[PDB]
Parts: sequence; C-alpha cells; structure tokens
Amino acid sequence: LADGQIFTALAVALVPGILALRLALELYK
Amino acid sequence: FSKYLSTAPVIGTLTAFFLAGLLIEINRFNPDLLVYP
Amino acid sequence: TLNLNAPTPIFGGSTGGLLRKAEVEEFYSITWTGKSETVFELPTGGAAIMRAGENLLRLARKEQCIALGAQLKDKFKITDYKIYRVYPSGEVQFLHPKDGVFPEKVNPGRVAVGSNKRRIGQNPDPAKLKFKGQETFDS
Amino acid sequence: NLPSILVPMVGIVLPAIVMALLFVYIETDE
Amino acid sequence: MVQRGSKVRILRKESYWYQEIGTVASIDQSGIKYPVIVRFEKVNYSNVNSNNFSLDEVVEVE
Amino acid sequence: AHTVKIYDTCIGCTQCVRACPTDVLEMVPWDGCRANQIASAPRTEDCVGCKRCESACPTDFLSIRVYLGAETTRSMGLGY
Amino acid sequence: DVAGLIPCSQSDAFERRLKNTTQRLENRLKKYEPGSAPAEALQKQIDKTQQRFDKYRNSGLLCGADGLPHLITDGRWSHAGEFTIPGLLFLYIAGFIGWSGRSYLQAVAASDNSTEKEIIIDIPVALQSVSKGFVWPLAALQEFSSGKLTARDEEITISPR
Amino acid sequence: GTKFPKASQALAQDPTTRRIWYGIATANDFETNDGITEENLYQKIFASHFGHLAIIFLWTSGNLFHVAWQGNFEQWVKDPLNTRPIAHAISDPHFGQRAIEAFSQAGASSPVNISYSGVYQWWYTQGMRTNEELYNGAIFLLILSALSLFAGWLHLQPKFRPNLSWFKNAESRLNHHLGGLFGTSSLAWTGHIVHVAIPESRGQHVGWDNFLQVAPHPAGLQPFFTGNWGVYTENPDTANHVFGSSDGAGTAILTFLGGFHPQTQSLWLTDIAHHHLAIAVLFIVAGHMYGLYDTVNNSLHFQLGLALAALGVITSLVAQHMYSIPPYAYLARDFTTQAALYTHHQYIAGFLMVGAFAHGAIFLVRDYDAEQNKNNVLARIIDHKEAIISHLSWVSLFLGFHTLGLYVHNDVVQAFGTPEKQILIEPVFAQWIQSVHGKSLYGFEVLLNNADSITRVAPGSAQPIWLPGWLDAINSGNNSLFLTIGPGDFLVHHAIALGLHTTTLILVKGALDARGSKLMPDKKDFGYSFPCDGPGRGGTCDISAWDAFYLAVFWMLNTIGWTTFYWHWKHLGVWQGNVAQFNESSTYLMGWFRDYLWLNSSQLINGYNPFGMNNLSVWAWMFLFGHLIWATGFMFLISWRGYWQELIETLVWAHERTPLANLVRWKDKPVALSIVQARLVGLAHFAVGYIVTYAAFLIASTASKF
Amino acid sequence: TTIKPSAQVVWPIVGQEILNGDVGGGFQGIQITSGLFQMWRASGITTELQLYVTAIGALVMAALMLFAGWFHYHKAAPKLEWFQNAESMMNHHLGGLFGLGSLSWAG
Ligand code: CLA
Ligand code: CLA
Ligand SMILES: CC1=C(/C=C/C(C)=C/C=C/C(C)=C/C=C/C=C(C)/C=C/C=C(C)/C=C/C2=C(C)CCCC2(C)C)C(C)(C)CCC1
Ligand SMILES: CC1=C(C/C=C(\C)CCC[C@H](C)CCC[C@H](C)CCCC(C)C)C(=O)c2ccccc2C1=O
Ligand code: SF4
Ligand code: SF4
Ligand code: SF4
Repeated sequence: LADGQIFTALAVALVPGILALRLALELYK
Repeated sequence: FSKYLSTAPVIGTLTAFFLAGLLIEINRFNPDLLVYP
Repeated sequence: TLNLNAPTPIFGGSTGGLLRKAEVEEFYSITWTGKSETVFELPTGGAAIMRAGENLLRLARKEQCIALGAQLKDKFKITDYKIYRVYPSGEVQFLHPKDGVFPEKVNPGRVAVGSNKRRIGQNPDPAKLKFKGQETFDS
Repeated sequence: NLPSILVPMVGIVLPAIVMALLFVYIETDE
Repeated sequence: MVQRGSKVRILRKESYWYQEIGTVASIDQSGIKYPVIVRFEKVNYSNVNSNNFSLDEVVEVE
Repeated sequence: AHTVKIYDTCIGCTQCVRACPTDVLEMVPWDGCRANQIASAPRTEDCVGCKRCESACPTDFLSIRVYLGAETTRSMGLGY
Repeated sequence: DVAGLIPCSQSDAFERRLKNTTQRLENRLKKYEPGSAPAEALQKQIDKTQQRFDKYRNSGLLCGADGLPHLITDGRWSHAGEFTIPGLLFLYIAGFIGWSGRSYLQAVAASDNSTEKEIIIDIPVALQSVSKGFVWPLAALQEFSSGKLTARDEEITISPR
Repeated sequence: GTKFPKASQALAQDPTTRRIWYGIATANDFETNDGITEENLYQKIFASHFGHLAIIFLWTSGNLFHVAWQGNFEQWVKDPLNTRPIAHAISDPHFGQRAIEAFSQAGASSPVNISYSGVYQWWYTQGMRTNEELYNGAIFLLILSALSLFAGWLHLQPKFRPNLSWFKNAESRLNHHLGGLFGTSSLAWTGHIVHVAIPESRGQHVGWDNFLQVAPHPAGLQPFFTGNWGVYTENPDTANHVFGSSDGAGTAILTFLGGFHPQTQSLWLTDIAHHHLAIAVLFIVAGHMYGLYDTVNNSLHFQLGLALAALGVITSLVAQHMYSIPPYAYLARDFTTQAALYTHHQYIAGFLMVGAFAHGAIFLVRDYDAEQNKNNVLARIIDHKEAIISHLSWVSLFLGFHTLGLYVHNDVVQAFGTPEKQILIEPVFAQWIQSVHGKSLYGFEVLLNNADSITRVAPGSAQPIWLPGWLDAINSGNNSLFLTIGPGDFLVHHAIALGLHTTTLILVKGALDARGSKLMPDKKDFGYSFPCDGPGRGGTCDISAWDAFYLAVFWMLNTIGWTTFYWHWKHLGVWQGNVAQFNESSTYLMGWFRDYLWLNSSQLINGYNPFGMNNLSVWAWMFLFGHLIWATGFMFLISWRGYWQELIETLVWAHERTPLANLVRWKDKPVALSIVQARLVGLAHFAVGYIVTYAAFLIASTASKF
Repeated sequence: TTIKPSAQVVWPIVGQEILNGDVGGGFQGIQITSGLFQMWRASGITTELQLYVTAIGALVMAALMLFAGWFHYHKAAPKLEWFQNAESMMNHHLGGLFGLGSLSWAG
C-alpha cells in the first residue's frame, strides 16, 4: 500500500468510534 | 443355603457363568463363525 | 436483655471466630445457665467449659448460635438458651425465643406469616404474571 | 513502525485504562 | 363419598402417585380440608407411602 | 432474602420448624379450625436457604417451599 | 459383486493374508524343538488359521481391495446369512429373555411381598416364566390383541402439565 | 448498597463478589431487568442488533485491511499454486532472533501469519486482484458500521422509536426479508458476478470507474426484452481457459454447464451467476404472499430457538457442500484452509443447534401458557413427552451398544493377529445413492448410471444439459465430490447418528421437562437456571433445564469431534494419495488412535525441540495451551462449591490477621463461585480447551505435509 | 539374563493364544513382571516341587486362618478387655511377629 492510506483508514475509523461510544452511552441509559 | 443361592448376586453370577461358558465352548468346536454358511 | 457483662466460659482459643464483621455490624450472643462445670464443643473449635452461670458466648452467626443451642438441649438438657443480636454496632435484640416459647411449640397470638391459601400445583404459570410486579409464588 | 506503537498501546495501556474505569464503576455506590 | 379400604385413583397433578391406584386407609370425620388418607404400594422420593387428599382429587374405581 | 412460603396442605407436623438451623420457622394456630396448626415463616431474613425444612415435610410434594432470592450476608452464610 | 467386491476365492489380497499369517508362525516354529509342546500348539494355531480361510472361501464372502470379508446388509437373500439369518436367530433369543422377565414381574407383583421376590428369585416362578417365554412370538400376538399388553395413559403416572 | 449492576437492583444489595459475576451474566438478559416494559424491551433488542451488525462489518474491514496492508494478495494472484496466503504481520516483543527467522515465512521480510481462513480464495473470485481493491472494501465497511451504530442510537430517540406493533407484525416482516433482503440482494449479487467477477476471471479489469462503459455481454440486454435469453449461453470458458486471463476465454454470462473448472477445481462463475439469478426469482415471488401464531409472535424465545435451528441447519449445509463442491478458486488445493473451514462451521452449527433447543427450553418456562395453549401441536408434544424421551432413550442406547461393540469386536479381533475376521459392513445404502447420483465406480447400474433411464434422458423437453458436466466430476477420482466410502465409513456414521440422537435426547429432556416432573413438579416456579432443590427427595443436583443444556454441550463437542476427526483423516489419505490408510485402520479403534492422533501429531509436537524451533511452535504451544485450559475446567466440574467456601473462610482469616496487609480491605466479601456459575466456568474452559486443542492439531498436522 | 520370566499360560481359544509368546527356552506364556522368579531364587528354590508344596502350604494356612475367624467370632470371641491391652499387644507383635519373624527368616 501507500503510507498515507493507513492514516486515512485510521481517520475514518474515528467515525464508528464516536458512534459506538454514542450508542453504548444511549443503550446504557 | 438353597435360599441363599436364589438371591440376585449368586444367580446373577452362575447363570452368567453358564451363559459365558456356553459361548466359550461354542468357539472351541465352532471357531470363527462370521456368517451363516 | 443481653446482661453484658456476663462471664465468658473458660476457653482461651479459637482462631475460627468473631472476626472484623462483628465490630461493624451484626454479631450475636447466646446466653444460658449451665448446671455443671462440664465441657462442651464450640462451633469454632472444640471445648470450653460451661460455668455455673449466667454463661454468655459472643458468636459470629445466628447459625452458630442455634447449632450450639441445639447441643445444650441435646447433650446437657439445658434448654434455657436465649440468643441475642447487639446494639449500636448491631441490629436486633432478643432473637429467640421470640414469643416466650420455642417455635416448635404452639403459641396463640402468633400470626401465620408466609402462609398460602392454595396448593403448589395451583401455582400460576409465569407467562400469566409476565411483565408485572407479581411473582409466581406470592399471594 | 506503526505496529511497534499500537500493539503495546492496546496490549498493555488501553486494557489498564478500561480496567480502571470499570473497577471504579463497579465499586462506586449511589 | 369415599370410604376406608376403597381403591382410588389420584387426580392431584402435583402428586408422585398421580393417576395411580391406592387404597384409602381412613377419612377424617370433621370439616378438615384434605381428610382422605391414601396408602400406596410405591414410595416417593422421600420414601413415604401416605398423603392427605381431598374428595375432589380421588375417585371410586372399585 | 430468600422467600419461604407455606402452603395449606401442611398438617401441623412441626417437623420443618425443628429441622431449621437458623430458627426461621414457627408454629401458629389455624383460623378455620382453631385446633390444628400450620408452619409460618416470620423471620425469612434469617433464612440461609439450606432447604432442610423441605427435607422434613411429610406431605407428598412438601407444603413449605424455599425460593432462593437475593443473597445478603445472612443468606450467604458468611462469617465475615 | 454388489459394490465392486470380488469374491474371496479369487480375491488375491485375501489369499495373500494366509501367506503372511502362516509365515509369521512358521518362523515362530522354526526355532523351537520339533517334538516339543510349544511346537504342537503352533501347528494347532497354523491349522486353526487354515480352517478359517477355507471356511471363508467356500462360504462365498466378499473381499475388498484389502482382502477382508465384507458384509452386505440390504438384505439380499444371496447374502442372507450375514445379518438377516443371525438377526432372526438373535430376535427370538432376546425376546425370550425379554418376555420371561416381563412375565416374571407380573406374576410377582400380585403377591404379598413383591420386592422380596425380586431379590431372592422364586425358582418355581422363574422356571414358569421360561415356559411362558419360549412361546413369546405367539404369546404376544394374543396379548396385544386382548388389550392387556399395554396400558392406557390414565393408569400410568405422568409428570405435571 | 451500590449501583452496579444497573440491570438487577436486587443484585446491587449483594455485598459479596457474586454481585460482580452475576452482573456480567444477567447483563444482556433484557427480560430480567427491573422496571422493563415490553414496549421498551423490543427497542433494546433492535438497537443491540445494530451494534452486532457493525461488529461483523468492523471485523470484515479488519480482515480486508490486514491483507491489504500486511498480506501478499498481489503476490498470490500471480501464482496461487506456490504462494501461501498471509494473514497479518506479527509484532510481539517476546520473540527471539531465531524465532523471527522462523516466522518470516512466505518469503516475507517480517514475521507474518500464514492465513488459514481462505478469504484470499473468496476475494479472488469476487473479482479483486490488487491490494488497493481490498483497502477500498475495508474503507467501505467502516462506513456501513458507522451507518449501523448511528441507526441504533437513532432508533432509540423518542421521535424515531419503532412502535411495539411494528415489532410484533411478522406478516410484513417475511414479505420484506425474503423479498428485499434475500431476493434483491441475491439479484444484486447476480449483478456483481456478471459485471465484475466474470470479466475479471477472463483478464478484463472491471472497477467502479469503468463498469458503466464496458458491458458484460457483447449483445447486452437487447435479447432480455424480446425473450431470446438463450444467447447468454454462447461459447463459454473452455477446458483450455486458465483462470484470470484471456487465454481461450468466453463471452457467456449465465450458463449451466455443471461440474467444476478443469484447473482451479472450483465452480464456474457462469454457474454461480445463473444460480443466484434463479434464487432471486424464487425469493421475489415468495415475498408477495402475505392459536399457535399467537404463541410464536408473542414469545421472543420461540423465534430465537427457531432462528438458531434454522441457522444451525444451514451452517452444516455450508460445510458439507463447500468441500465437495468448492465454490472458490484454489480453495480445493489449499488443504489446510479446506480443513479449517469444515471444522469451523460444523463446530458453530453444533453450538447453534444446541442453542436452538436451549432457547426453546427458556420459552417453556417463561413464555409458555398451558391454559391458553391447549390442543395444538405444542400442547400435544408436551402431552406425550415421556414417549419421545424414552424412544430417544432407545435409539441412543441402541446405537451405542452396537457401534461400540462393533468397534471392540474389530479391536480385539485385529489385536489377536487375525485381521481377516472383522465385522465389516459395506455401506450399500449410501453407495447406492452415489450410484444414483452417477458414480459408476461401484456398478449398481440404476438411476444415472443407467444411461437409458428417464432421469438422464429427460424425454419431455430434451433438458439434461448439466449432466455432462456433473458426470465427469463424480466419476473422476481427483476431487472430493461423493468420496469413495467403505466399511470404515459405515461405523463412523452410526457413531455420528448416536451423537445427534443423544444430544437431542438431553436437549429435549430438559426442554419438555422444564415445567415439572415427579421429582420437582413446580420447576416452572424456579426458573430456567437454578442449581438444585436441595438434598431432599433423594437429592436433585443438575436437575434444571439449564443443566440439560449444560450436559449436551459436552455431547455436541464430542459429536463434532467424531465428525471432524472423520473428515480430517479421510481427507488426509485423499490428499496424500494413500487412501488405504483410512481403509484398513479406521475399522478398529486402535488405527483411529495410532494412525491419526499419534502418527499425525509428530510434526506438530516437534514445533520446539531442544535443537531448534519451527513455524509450528505457535501451534505446538497452543496445543499444550489448549490441554491446560481444558483440564482446568475439570476443576470446576468435579470439585463443587462448599469445599471452596470453607477454603475462602480461612483465607479471609489469614488476610485479616496478617500485619501490613490487614490494613488493605476488600469492598466485596470474597465468596466461592456459585453452583450454576462454575458449571458455566467449567464448561467454558472445557469448550475452549476442546476447540483450541483441535485447531492447533488440525492446522499443524496438515501444514506439515499438505 | 536371557530367558524372560513367565507364568500364566493362555488357553487355545478365540485367538488369545497369541499372548502365549516366545518368552524363552521351550516355553510359551505371558512374560510376567512380578519378580517371583527372583524372589524364589533368593529363597533358594531350585525345583518346582518346592513351589508346589508351598502352594499346598498356603491353602492349608488359608483354611487355618478362615477356621480361626469362624472360631474367634462364633465359638470363642474375646471380650473388650482382651482388645484394649495395647502394651501386651505391642510386646507380642514386636518381639514375636516382627522379631521372631525376622529371626526365623534369618535362619
Ligand atoms: C499484550 C501486551 C504486551 C506487550 C506489548 C508486552 C511487552 C513486553 N513484555 Mg510482556 N507480558 C505480558 C503482556 C505484554 N508484554 C503479559 C500479559 C504477561 C503475563 C504472561 C507478560 C509477561 C512478561 C514478563 C515476565 C516479561 C515481559 C517482558 C516484556 C518486554 C520484552 C521486550 C523487552 O524486554 O524490551 C526492553 C524494554 C524494557 C526492559 C523496558 C520497557 C519499558 C517499561 C516496561 C516501561 C517504562 C515505564 C514508563 C515510564 C511508564 C510505564 C509504561 C508501561 C506500562 C507500558 C516487552 C516490553 C519482559 C520485561 O522486560 O518486562 C518489563 C519480561 O521480563 N512480559
Ligand atoms: C443469536 C443468538 C442468541 C441470542 C440473541 C441469545 C441471547 C440470550 N441467551 Mg442464548 N444461546 C445461544 C444463542 C443466543 N443467545 C447459543 C448459540 C447457545 C448455546 C451455546 C445459547 C444457550 C443459552 C443458555 C443456557 C442461556 C442463554 C441465555 C441468553 C440470554 C442472556 C445471555 C447472557 O446474558 O449471558 C451472558 C454472557 C456470557 C456470560 C458470555 C460468556 C460465555 C462465553 C462463551 C465465554 C467465551 C470464552 C472465552 C472468551 C474464550 C477466550 C479465547 C481463548 C483463546 C482465551 C440472552 C437472551 C440465558 C437465559 O437465561 O435466557 C433468558 C441462558 O441461561 N443462551
Ligand atoms: C423444543 C422446542 C423448540 C425447539 C425445537 C427445535 C430446536 C427443533 C429442531 C428441529 C430441526 C432443526 C429440524 C430439522 C428438520 C429437517 C428436516 C426434517 C429436513 C428434511 C429434509 C428433506 C425432506 C430432504 C429430502 C430430500 C433429499 C434428501 C434429496 C432429494 C429431495 C429432497 C429435498 C426431498 C421450539 C423452539 C419450537 C419451542 C418449543 C419447544
Ligand atoms: C477453584 C474453584 C472455586 C474458587 C474460585 C474463585 C474463588 C475464583 C478465583 C478466580 C480468580 C479471581 C482468577 C480468575 C481470573 C480469570 C482468568 C479472569 C476473570 C475475569 C473475567 C471476567 C474475564 C469455586 O468457587 C468453585 C465453585 C464451584 C465449583 C468449583 C469451584 C472451583 O473449582
Ligand atoms: S414442614 Fe410442611 S408438612 Fe411438615 S409441618 Fe411444616 S408445613 Fe406441615
Ligand atoms: S431453608 Fe433452611 S434456614 Fe430457611 S426456613 Fe428452611 S430449614 Fe430454615
Ligand atoms: S449443592 Fe449440589 S449436591 Fe449439594 S444439595 Fe445442592 S445441588 Fe445437591
């Protein structure tokens, strides 16, 4: 691969990370 | 003693001694009976 | 009442008894009059000697009091055991005999707590009591 | 190079963080 | 009405001897609920042979 | 605490009371007859849940039941 | 020849099992004294082997590529002696022991002490049930037709519903 | 009085360590929470399915990324006959220098893991060729998992909460899942094969940018509307055509040749194109159609048991059909993956089938109502439940008496120097069925060995075109299509039939007896999971409906253990060309022991000797690691609780009397594990140790030889 | 050294006469691992007649012990005070059972 594609994939993985944190904080409520 | 031999462990053993010795003596005169010939 | 102070039996021992649970909340004490100077097993380890007494013993559990209170009724026929549970760092005084008599004896004035006016095959299905605060055995 | 940073982060550091918030969430009280 | 010595079949669905034959030993001559005492050939898991039933749980197969 | 419920097929046999190791049970007079008795559990908070009261009941499928509920320090039987 | 199985009289793998079984006993015989007692027990073992290969060759068995006699249960009557014939021979014997112990228990249960007679077995009632057990394929036919071989479900005890 | 667990407030008053363990166990049991309503219940189920759906998407993006980043996918496309697929790169600080030289495998410079899932084989036939194409798939599945975790939180908001009547309306649910989810998404996958996967198998690069330009057919969609659908069945890929190039390829897109590709030993993609097309047409027309229905709709545990039964059947359906009919190019040649793929789904199918009866058993305690459910099919199966168990008690005991004695016969007889006396039953019934399907090796000569039969001829409309392709595969002994079986295969299938009958016997025991017996008539008053009813009435240990699940988990592991030992050893002679090892040695139980467990675990167990170490030393470690965790479950299984409660009551003492440690105090009073708890703890260590041990053995005994 | 110790000849029936192996010399049986051949050589035994009479000598001793168990319960059963005498029992078992037993074996 290219080295810039790895940090792009880590960047777009923050979008499920906040949403999994947002869902679990609503599922707990 | 006859009323002792009617009890379950002895009559469970001598008949099993009889039924085994039935099968033991069969395989001595009739060895290796796979099928009915 | 508990009549503390009352003389502990002549014992000196038992690692197995009355640890840190007792000082914070809920230890127990069984009090009896033993009509000899004889030896008896404890629920902790085994001996003490029962006094002439007014004998008292501070135990950790109520289960250990009724086990010792059964031994005094069995082996020595002293059925005068009277268990307690302590004050401010405890909960409830005068646990047994709760109405002045032994529980196997009938006493009028008691009320049937936990009674059911039905059999056990007449218990409802749990699907009938689903999503409700009722339980399949309470009435 | 990114393996050498990430695998002691979630192998050591990130479990030690989530163990801390859980152990406080367990033993807290209302 | 069941009398003593009558061979009954038990309709108590919770009982160990449900739909089984037993002989009534006695009936209690008062208004006590469950007065019918039936003695069974077969022991249950607590190895007893008697129980108190009502007249609604027994029949008169004789 | 564990819940202890006594059903009306009891006969006043007094056997579950004297088989209790934590002194939960007791005998009480009955309403509709005023001669026979029934067991009663006024001290269910003491119940450890050993089910020794079910081992002593002579009725077919015993008249006293023990349902193991929430576990406190008494019902866990803890010396600590 | 039902599944590519050549018969054992012309199966060369089966005829080669005999060549190696006796060669593993003749070399076991080659060291011993010829008139000795372990010598004659190996010739009794060599000839017991030859009495099972000639017993399996002439019986018309089916040997595969390994050379071992395979059995064919779909029951064909040309291969009836494998499972069908000793199976019928089994079923009478097992039903004899079955109907005897069932006839014994019905006779014992309608007595004074039934559980006592299960421990100590009444040789009158035991040999009676053997006499009632030899006739079991006939005896169960009129037993099933009479209605007293089985019981209705209002007579058996059954778990709560 | 603490807060955790929020689910059970009666667990929060528990001051022991049981509160910690039972908070983890009563966690996702949403019917047990305090204050829950059924309207609030189904919405928590719906959002949790969104959380689970994202995990499947995040997991697949991880498999796509680590092959794109740390794999050798481009190196493997050019030569799948020599290149081993790389799972991910290894970065452990605990390695040595001689170990990095031993794990720098498949010609790589870094420690890598040789993959045994075969997603290389799956993505190579979906069309992918380059490492950048896999990364774009991993990027896309991070968007779908973001779509899943957003929509789960969205459907808990008060304006977007689905109504309760929307949940319990199953009439519109089946129209849409068969229609949209099963039909259109098989019609959509039909679009992937003809546009992308078929031209990528013929040397043409079809990606997202150029697929609107190029057409799948030289006469695209002009004969779809006039009805001339037969022109899509033109000159296909011949026997000359190697996969993935224009070397003698074809232009057909929906063909029904049957059989396999002559070089990859896999299905033709034109077959899979015409397959999911017709699956789409059947599922589309099946979705235009919409006191027992009041029971299945009300009961959440009913539909869950039927789903795990439906999943558990079709999961075995995958594993049985994937090795005989390889759907993926070069998956038949990868022996280790093919072995790992059968054993994967069969162990899951056992767990799904056990959990099917488990959740039906929970329905009978919680949701079943015998006053409402009467005289239907359900309340009749309960009515003669003693007749079902006892007749399952026979066929368990009928097989196990005999197929064990058939083994002990063949053991004793083979041990006495006389192998010529074994009871070898040829499986003529199954050998008929292969001869019914066309295998002319045996010579039964009816039904598609009959060249003049009406099925092979099809005298109605001259149909039989797929039979030239099928009959050149089953008759040829180069693949695993309808394997040649003998009398050793007889004895295992009746061990298998013993296992499926016995596991059903335990599972339907506690299912039907979940509501009461003569021992405990009120077993519905105590719930699905509870230890016992004491020592009275003879003692009632393991009596509950939970503990009938618990005994059958040993039986499914043993049944799949019988199954996958038979799969592996049969193929270990098929792949090695020496079929005679399974022929003579599988008839008796010592050859099953000597020539499978002892002979094949030699190269595994030399993973690390005192002279060196190999790439199998991670498997030889995990082998022994699996033995140790399996044996630890025995400790919670054999030894029971009140030994340990009286062992902790002395460790509590020795902690309260030790100076400089008397000061440090617990908040939870330490207790032993509960009765139901360490049945689960002992079964978990048993089941993990069962599976970890075989997966280390099944991989390393096949990777050492292929 | 060369000949393996062996007893327990196996009967010529269904195939278990393959257990009667080539164990040494002109004998066929099970190679035993009980050390009785080495125990009887240290006792000095050179012929099978001395083993045959010892097998008879144990059976008459077995009947002697079995008669003594009948006698000392049914006929002449000692009282409690015969059993509570531990000092006379320790005196007798030390010098008599263990001492004379090791004195007579030293002979
Ligand atoms: C799964 C994650 C994980 C990772 C990435 C590591 C990594 C390591 N372990 Mg392993 N270990 C782990 C889990 C892990 N461990 C577990 C679960 C066990 C129980 C089975 C062990 C049992 C174990 C033992 C017994 C030992 C190791 C050792 C090591 C080191 C070997 C290489 C080395 O010596 O570098 C050289 C680098 C150093 C020697 C120093 C590293 C820097 C230190 C640890 C931190 C500096 C303090 C810093 C200011 C703040 C703390 C940060 C820290 C918490 C990350 C390496 C750091 C060896 C070791 O050296 O332990 C420290 C060692 O003896 N491990
Ligand atoms: C998609 C299908 C599905 C769904 C939605 C559910 C949902 C549920 N099940 Mg069911 N079940 C299923 C499949 C499913 N299950 C399967 C496949 C089985 C057979 C294995 C079961 C058998 C079963 C039983 C017996 C019970 C349930 C129960 C439940 C309920 C609560 C679960 C819970 O809170 O446990 C908490 C979860 C855990 C304690 C997880 C720990 C166990 C895992 C396996 C440990 C894994 C080991 C370790 C991590 C491996 C490490 C790797 C190693 C290399 C180191 C919940 C309704 C319970 C109930 O009461 O229903 C009302 C209940 O008693 N299930
Ligand atoms: C208890 C319970 C439960 C459970 C149940 C279950 C779990 C079951 C299972 C079961 C199962 C899971 C079943 C299965 C079945 C299957 C089948 C039965 C199949 C069939 C098949 C066939 C029919 C085929 C045939 C064929 C062939 C072979 C070829 C040719 C053609 C054809 C296609 C015809 C529930 C939940 C309900 C609830 C209540 C209770
Ligand atoms: C050892 C043992 C104990 C004692 C076990 C105790 C007190 C638990 C000790 C385990 C310690 C805490 C280590 C466990 C750590 C695990 C590796 C991870 C646990 C955390 C998970 C939530 C991930 C029992 O209480 C018991 C009860 C019934 C039958 C058998 C047994 C039994 O065998
Ligand atoms: S234990 Fe049950 S049956 Fe016995 S007296 Fe008490 S209530 Fe009655
Ligand atoms: S469970 Fe035990 S402590 Fe509780 S009432 Fe019954 S006998 Fe008494
Ligand atoms: S702890 Fe186990 S063995 Fe003991 S009474 Fe309960 S269920 Fe039975």
